[PDB]
Amino acid sequence: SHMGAAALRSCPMCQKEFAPRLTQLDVDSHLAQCLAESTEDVTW
Ligand SMILES: [Zn+2]
Repeated sequence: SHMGAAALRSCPMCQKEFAPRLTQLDVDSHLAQCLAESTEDVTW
């Protein structure tokens, strides 16, 4: 599947950039907390 298993180097959910020191596990770590928050309506 195309839109199934992929790997990103940043967080397009909150427009965040992952540092170079971070590992594959780190990226997924935040990717889970980001989607877990479901807060994509930041109006500040
Ligand atoms: Zn995020």
